[PDB]
Amino acid sequence: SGAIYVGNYRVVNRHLATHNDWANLVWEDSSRDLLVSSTTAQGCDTIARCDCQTGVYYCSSRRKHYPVSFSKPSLIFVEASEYYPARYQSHLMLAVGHSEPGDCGGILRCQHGVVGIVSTGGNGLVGFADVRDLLWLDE
Ligand SMILES: COc1ccccc1CC(=O)N1CCC[C@H](C(N)=O)CC1
Ligand SMILES: [Zn+2]
Repeated sequence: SGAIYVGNYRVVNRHLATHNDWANLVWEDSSRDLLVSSTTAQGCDTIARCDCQTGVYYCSSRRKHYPVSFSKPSLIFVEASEYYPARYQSHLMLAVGHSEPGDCGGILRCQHGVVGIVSTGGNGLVGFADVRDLLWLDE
């Protein structure tokens, strides 16, 4: 689990969004595993606007942060799960690192701010949904 709180927005994995997220929906994209909802309180986070390919993510299944080198956001095949049919997930970045299903929502950051959130993984890989292209989160 986990979320990004920026301005009056909450960014979560679409497959983990709550009834309240859907009732206050701003935008969602099943191909990216992202959902953004509106909030009343001002958020705690800043979004990176950069091309970094190194950063640090939080891994809840180890209670630790790990440094990672990750690929540029791209269209990557993701196998069927309880949450989605087999499909290409867009704006996804892969890295070598530990992840388990409950790790979704962990934040990846670089020196500029929040880069994205854990969305996929397995077999020593971890995949992050990028949010750096969502310029409207900043206003
Ligand atoms: C952290 O992810 C993993 C880690 C280890 C093993 C498996 C996973 C992947 C995983 O749990 N899912 C469920 C959530 C949907 C996701 C997606 N974004 O399409 C792909 C499949
Ligand atoms: Zn950066």
